[PDB]
Amino acid sequence: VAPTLTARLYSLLFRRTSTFALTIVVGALFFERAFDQGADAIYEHINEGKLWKHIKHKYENK
Amino acid sequence: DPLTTVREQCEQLEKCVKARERLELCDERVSSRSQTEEDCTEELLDFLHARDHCVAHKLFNSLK
Amino acid sequence: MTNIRKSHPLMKIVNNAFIDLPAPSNISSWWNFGSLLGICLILQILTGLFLAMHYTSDTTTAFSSVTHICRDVNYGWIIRYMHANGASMFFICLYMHVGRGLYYGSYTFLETWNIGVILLLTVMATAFMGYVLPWGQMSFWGATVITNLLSAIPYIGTNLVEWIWGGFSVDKATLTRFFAFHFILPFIIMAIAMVHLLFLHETGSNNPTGISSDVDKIPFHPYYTIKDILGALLLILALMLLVLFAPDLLGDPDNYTPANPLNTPPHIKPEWYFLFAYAILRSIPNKLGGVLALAFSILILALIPLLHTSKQRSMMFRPLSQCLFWALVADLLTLTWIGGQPVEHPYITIGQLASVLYFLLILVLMPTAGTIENKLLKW
Amino acid sequence: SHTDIKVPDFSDYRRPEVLDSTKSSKESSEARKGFSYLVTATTTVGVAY
Amino acid sequence: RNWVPTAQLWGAVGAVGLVSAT
Amino acid sequence: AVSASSRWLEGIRKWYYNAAGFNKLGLMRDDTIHENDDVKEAIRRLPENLYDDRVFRIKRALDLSMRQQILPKEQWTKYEEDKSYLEPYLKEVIRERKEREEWAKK
Amino acid sequence: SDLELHPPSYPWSHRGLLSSLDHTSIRRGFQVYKQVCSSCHSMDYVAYRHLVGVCYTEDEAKALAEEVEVQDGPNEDGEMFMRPGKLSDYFPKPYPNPEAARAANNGALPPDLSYIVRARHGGEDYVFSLLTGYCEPPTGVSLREGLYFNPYFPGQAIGMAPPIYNEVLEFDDGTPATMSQVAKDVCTFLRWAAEPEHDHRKRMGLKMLLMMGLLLPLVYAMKRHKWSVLKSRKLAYRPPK
Amino acid sequence: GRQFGHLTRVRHVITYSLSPFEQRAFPHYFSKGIPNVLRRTRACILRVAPPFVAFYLVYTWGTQEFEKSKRKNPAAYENDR
Ligand code: HEC
Ligand code: HEM
Ligand code: HEM
Repeated sequence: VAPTLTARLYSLLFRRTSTFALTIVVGALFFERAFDQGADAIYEHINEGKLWKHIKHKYENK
Repeated sequence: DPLTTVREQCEQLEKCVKARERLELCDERVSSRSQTEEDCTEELLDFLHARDHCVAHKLFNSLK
Repeated sequence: MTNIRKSHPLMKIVNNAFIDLPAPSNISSWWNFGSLLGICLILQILTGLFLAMHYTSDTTTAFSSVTHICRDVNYGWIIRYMHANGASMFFICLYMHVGRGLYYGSYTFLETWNIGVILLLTVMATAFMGYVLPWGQMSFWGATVITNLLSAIPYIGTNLVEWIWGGFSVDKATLTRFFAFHFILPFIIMAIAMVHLLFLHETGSNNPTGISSDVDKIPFHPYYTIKDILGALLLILALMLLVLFAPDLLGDPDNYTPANPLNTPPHIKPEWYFLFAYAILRSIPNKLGGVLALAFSILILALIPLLHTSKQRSMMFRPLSQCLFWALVADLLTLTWIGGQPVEHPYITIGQLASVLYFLLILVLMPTAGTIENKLLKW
Repeated sequence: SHTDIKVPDFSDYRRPEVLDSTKSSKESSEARKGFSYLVTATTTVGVAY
Repeated sequence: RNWVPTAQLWGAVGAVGLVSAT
Repeated sequence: AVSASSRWLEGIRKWYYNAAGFNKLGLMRDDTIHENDDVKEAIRRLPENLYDDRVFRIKRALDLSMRQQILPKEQWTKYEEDKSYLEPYLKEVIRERKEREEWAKK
Repeated sequence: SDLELHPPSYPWSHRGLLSSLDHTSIRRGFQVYKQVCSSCHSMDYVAYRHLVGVCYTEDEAKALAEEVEVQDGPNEDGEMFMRPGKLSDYFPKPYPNPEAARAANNGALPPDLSYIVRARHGGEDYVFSLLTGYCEPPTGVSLREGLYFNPYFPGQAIGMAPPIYNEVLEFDDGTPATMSQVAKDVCTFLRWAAEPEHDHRKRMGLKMLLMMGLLLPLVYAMKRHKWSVLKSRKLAYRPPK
Repeated sequence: GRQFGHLTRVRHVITYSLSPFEQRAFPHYFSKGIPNVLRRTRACILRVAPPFVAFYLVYTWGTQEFEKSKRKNPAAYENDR
């Protein structure tokens, strides 16, 4: 037997609230970045070539 | 160019053809006195409304 | 006691009002509006101060200053929109709080209710001035029309209207005053809210059933803190859905047109929150009769208590009451519809009957229905 | 008299992991705390953002 | 006792919080 | 002269009774009154059985209003059983009051 | 009390919640305003700040900005000796002050286009339908020359010269200048002038929707976690009686 | 004044409750609601729904008229005559 993913997670990080906070601090960081990266991408896909990001080419450095 | 063709198509549909009859009359069925209150606007607006609803959906796939 | 944090500091004991307070178990979701009502007021304040932190209270600049807020200032655009839509939510919430007082008879809390009315009228003053702040065509003409309404008073009125404005029209003086009043009002409001809380803390909440629930109480912290938080999530979701994807939707007035003191508001009208009153007002031919019956629409609330006729402070077990209660809500809906209507026949005759209906429902229908139900139950 | 007492059937409300009339819950529940605190954890982390 | 360990994780948290947050 | 009319109110009464849902909640009319000063005293005069019983039923009913579930069709208060048990108690309470008011005119 | 055919609900590229502005359209439509419109209508809150909002470079718009200050320059603002260079200067006022304006247009006062789409009732649908809407006076009707007849003006009249006609201008790329094709680009540049924040906002809406689709379901859980105690609870009443 | 031990008197009432962790937050998510949501909505609907229905008719009619009377610019009195 092994601990369910949760139980592993539990005994490594949540027993002590100090560890529990730490976790949350670090996940708040990591999560921001993926969310933004993913979420941004998603958005930018829906308006392909509509946004300057897509269009800076025309008048840029010749 | 674009706009001008689509408009016509729009007025070529059975409901455009049908309510253009109220325009057609009024446009000439005005008497001698020319009762200014006889203004043909009402009837025109109707036509225009239906023409444009149509226009918009089709006219859009034609531009840049 | 030793080292029981809460009772140690005396100040901290005063906060256990949100933890160890006995809270009815059974309790519709219409009980979160109170808590939402208070997040609203903090939200506005915050946001507000920020807007006030880059806004100028002059005829020349006001519109410009607003316009600057939502263009060259960083995130000044949401904050402002968030502020505007905020005030729709604060009213939306407001009417939910009262609907519940009406329905479950929470207004049995004589004293707590009274302060509620006071609160309700105090937010109305604030929303009426702030709208003026930007100095848009809509704001400029509605401020004139409404304050001039006051000149209906026979002996004083006229002099009065002029003192309020601080001149013969609504130029600088007027505008600068609203800013200051808008500013401090909400701080005054917060004291009231807290006195309101104070009186309710002596008797507790009422419930759907309409029966004492001391036999069934529950610690506020464990439960209701989660409920409140969730309700706030839902609250914030509605505010941002509206702010982020439908900015002016709700803000009926499109008038982003600096106010030219000689023009035509085709159909000038308060925002949604005040249409009932407006409608109510037009229905009367005479202008003084309209103001009094404008005042009574809103003040009527202070008599509800004295109109209560039944033995069941809870409408829940009373069907005829429920039916008229709802009617008046839909009547109230109907009245708001009139608010954006042209001045004409169709809307006049409709609005007239809706005003009558509205006082009938509160003044005469419901009370009778109360007795009838009580007789049916052999009470 | 107080002995004719019986705790209600809780089967419906309880779950999988701890539903075994005749077995330990100590080697079950370890995780069952972690899942629930996992939801909290997430909630907090998202709200932080 | 357990305070050092706990004060050490509490010190960590504040740190990473500032760093990131700020 | 009420034979037809007042033998038919029982029908609206009966219709009304179950129309007001307290019926369903395990509750009884007496247990639905507004708890004011007269009612309080009245309640305070209830014998232990009578009174513990109201406490249980409101404890049952508020339980249900919390969970939004109605009691079983089998287990619902039947109009024919209208224990107006508070009425007795309530009346005097009132009766004593009115006297006390009246004695206070002059 | 004349019916207004205000109903237009123009198809658009940013009609949708996630739908964003098409700057090429913005770009196009800018030129439209500058050549076809700049003449009588202003845009006061509009700085020369298209750069990133319009895909014009800083060097691009600096230069675009510069010539507008060379010919309409700060000499119409009151910078006696000002010429090319500056970027904080706002779009040049067609006339020194309003009163004039109405004289050049004979009593009418050409509305600042900055907010037009957001100001008047009906947004870029009406603006498009006005410009593209010009039809023959109705049998029996009279018109003062300035009172051209437009099918969507409240009072059923407008003092509006040929807003936009075919081959009025030419775009860099080659976009077919059709009265309407030009209008579609003009409106757009208008939408943006009214609400600069249009794109940020809708991206934000995306992130607020996803987030909220994670917190609403989580926090509901939290709420059942705790409440469970009460909702699962069962009662039992056992009098001595 | 203390709120918790002075609210009321209760005799003879036993209550049985379990912990969150041994339990599930969402037992029959949909099989309970459906029929509960259904059952109370059907007892609401009659009491609630009506006056809103009526408002909708009034809305509909009411706007019809308006557009007629006004659009029917000839409504009041005819042209020919
Ligand atoms: C000078 C000639 C122009 C030019 C180049 C444009 N407009 Fe337009 N416009 C002009 C006048 C004198 C008026 C006043 C009309 C009146 O008071 O009857 C207008 C009006 C408008 C409107 C009408 C809105 C309203 O008042 O309800 C709009 C929407 C408008 N102007 C926009 C507009 C746009 C987008 C233009 C460029 C493509 C444009 N105008 C050109 C005079 C002039
Ligand atoms: C608390 C009750 C409040 C209500 C109901 C309220 C409501 C409003 C409304 C409806 C507007 C009009 C904005 C628009 O539509 O353009 C406004 C504007 C404004 N409010 Fe508030 N507000 C409140 C509190 C405050 C507070 C506490 C402050 C500052 C201390 C404040 C400062 C401002 C300022 C400076 C403006 C002008 C700029 C703008 O229009 O956004 N308000 N408010
Ligand atoms: C600034 C505006 C207001 C704030 C901040 C506010 C706040 C609150 C709060 C936090 C509660 C406790 C939770 C609840 O009962 O929902 C409450 C209850 C109550 N409020 Fe208000 N409220 C406001 C406006 C009003 C108004 C306008 C009224 C009536 C006119 C009112 C009447 C009541 C009543 C009767 C109760 C108690 C009902 C009960 O729970 O039995 N409140 N209020």
